[PDB]
Parts: sequence; C-alpha cells; structure tokens
Amino acid sequence: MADKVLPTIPKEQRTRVAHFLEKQGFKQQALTVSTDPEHRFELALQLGELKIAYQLAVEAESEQKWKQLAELAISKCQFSLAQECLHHAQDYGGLLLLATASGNASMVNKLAEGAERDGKNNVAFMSYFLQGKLDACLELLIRTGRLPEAAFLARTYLPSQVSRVVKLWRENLSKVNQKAAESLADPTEYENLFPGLKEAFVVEEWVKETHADLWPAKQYPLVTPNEERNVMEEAKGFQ
Amino acid sequence: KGYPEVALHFVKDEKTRFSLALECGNIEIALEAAKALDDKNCWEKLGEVALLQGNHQIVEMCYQRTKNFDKLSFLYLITGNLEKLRKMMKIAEIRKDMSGHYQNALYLGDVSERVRILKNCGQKSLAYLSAATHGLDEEAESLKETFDPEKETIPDIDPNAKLLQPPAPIMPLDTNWPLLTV
Repeated sequence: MADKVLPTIPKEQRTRVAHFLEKQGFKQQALTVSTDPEHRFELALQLGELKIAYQLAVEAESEQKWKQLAELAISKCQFSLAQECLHHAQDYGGLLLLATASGNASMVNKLAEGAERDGKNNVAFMSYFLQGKLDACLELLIRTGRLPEAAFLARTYLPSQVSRVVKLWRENLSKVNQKAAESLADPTEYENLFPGLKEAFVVEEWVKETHADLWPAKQYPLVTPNEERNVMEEAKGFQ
Repeated sequence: KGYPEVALHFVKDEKTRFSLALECGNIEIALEAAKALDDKNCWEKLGEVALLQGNHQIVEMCYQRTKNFDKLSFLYLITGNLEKLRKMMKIAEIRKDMSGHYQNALYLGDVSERVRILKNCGQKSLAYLSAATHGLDEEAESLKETFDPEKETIPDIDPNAKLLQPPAPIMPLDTNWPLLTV
C-alpha cells in the first residue's frame, strides 16, 4: 500500500523513514530506500554489501572512510579487495600487518617506496632488512645520521662499508677534535679489518648462500615458500 | 678546558662533578657520576655518547637500565648471534604486546610467539598465514573450521621478501668493538 505512496515521497522523507526502517531492523530494506552518502555509508557498514559499499564509496573521498571501512572489510575477511582499498588508502600500518603475516616482497617494494615516505627512521630499516638489503639499510642511515649504528651493521653483515663509513664518522668526530675523538684504523693497527680475518664475508659459504637465497629451506610447509633461520642456519653458516 | 688534569686540581659534588663530566666530557667522572647520576635524561643521552666516545660493552649496561631494551635487542640482532634477543623477547612478550612480536620473528625462522599470537588474533587467519610453512597451516585450519570459518578472500602476500644477512666467516659481527685513541 505504502509502495504506492513511495513514489510520493522523495529526498529527505526517505531518510527519516529510513531511520525508522532501520529501527524496524529492516536493514536491507532500509538499504533499498537508502538515501544519503553518509546514510548509505553507515548503513553499509552495518549491511556489508561489500562491493556495493564500494560503489557507494565510489571514489570514497575520505581515507577516513577507508579507515573505517578497512576495519570492516578485514572483519569480513574480504582482503583482496581490502588490500585494494587499504592500498588505495595506502594506509600502511594495518595493511602491513596482513602483508607481513603471509609475507611479501612486492608489498615491500611499493612499501619501500612508502618506507621512504614515513619520516621516522626506524620502520624503514626493518623493511630494508626484511627485504634483505643491507644496502638499503645503510643508505637510509646516511640520511638520518645514524652513524655509530650504521657502522655496526656495516661491520656485522659486512658490506665493508665499515671502512668507508668509519672514515666519515670519524670525520665527524674529527670535526670535534681530540685524538681520542678522531680514532683511527682499518686493515691494521687499531683495527686489523681484513687481517683480523673473522665473520662477515667471503666466497664459499657465500656461494652456497647464493643459492640458498634462491631456494626454500624446507622442513614441511605450503605454497607460501620456506627459508627457516635458526640452529641449522648457524651451523651451515659457519661451515 | 685544556686537560681534565685541571679537573683534578679542583672539582666537587656529584652534581658539580657531573657538570664537569659533560664539560670536560670527563667520562671518567662520568662513570661514577653516572652511577651517582640518576637524573636519567642525563644518562639517557649519555650512554650513547659514551658509545660515541667508545665502548658498547659498557654502553649496553647503561642502556640496560634505561629501557632501550629494543635498542639493545637491535644490537643483538645486528651482531649475528641468537639468544639474548630471545630471552629479552620472552621478557617483553611476557610484558604484553599487539604489535611487537614481529621483532622476534624475522631474523629467526621459527617463532613461539605464534602460540600466544593466535590468542590475540585467534581468527585462525593469522595462524594460517604464519602457520603453513613449518608444514603446519593445518592447526590454523582446525580451529578455523570449529569456529564456523570466516575467511573467504586474501590479498597478494605469499612469502616473498628476504630475511637474510649477518655474518658468515671472515669480516665479523661485533660483539665487541676495538678502536684506538690514535
């Protein structure tokens, strides 16, 4: 009966009543009448026509929508898309949590790009590492003035930037003269670098490694490939 | 200043001494001073500075009370050895967490965090994503089913980034770092 009336209601009317309908709990039906982007939106949150919600979003026109929505999407476990929205949002933090949990390089490159974006030094490093990229970690340091720290990495996992880098750090120190403050040596004397001969470089292990990076470590797994990184690793690594 | 030999002719209270400890940079006096400092910030700058001047063997301690725990952890993972971080991991995991477990996992393969993690999540989702490769996707499914599952779509993420790097023989780690005033 009402439907005959329905033509003979418009804009705003629909809204009020929609709220009534919503009160009725005739959410779907409430959806059908739906009439305000906001109105549609909130209801949409309740409702979850997911795709449908997207169309309403269309171009959302507010990350806040995406943020709100992201939580919702994620709940529905409509991730493929969620990723698209979140990505669309480029809302890195939550998105990272998923991406990381299954794992992914690709995410990492784009993200790397992002990593560059973020404005505090630390996250970006994990990324660089995570990717496996000393190089990236070290380059990053150059901008931030992480210098003592950069040396440790450069030493540990040797890109022998310890030599290069140390000179520069030392130079800062140098600026701030005093001989102790200057501090000096790479192959020999103070440090014996390559003459010490101990644990962050060489070819053979490295060759084995070269491959290693390429295969999946294995134990028993899924399509989501292996790498391990534990006891075993220590042993071969020494070899 | 001209030498801390100067410091020696005269100087006083730990507070004063401290001032000297910066002014000279008298970090000898600092050491004690530090002990006696406890004006945090004071420290707080200082261990680094101490490092900056030298010795992380010591610096680690300094930082230890300082609650730059993560930082120390970072030092440990930087270096190419495995335990210390793990106890620490225990001892901060044990002190709650929602975004931090991550620290333990990467340099590792295996994590135990997952046992805990699932509890925070408990949607079998995380548990699967994480799970599958030890050849263990399966338990994550068992619960997931039990629930009345809710997964239905996923995004890219197939393990594809390298958790690799650290320190095979020749050209170190650095537990301890040598130097020289020269």
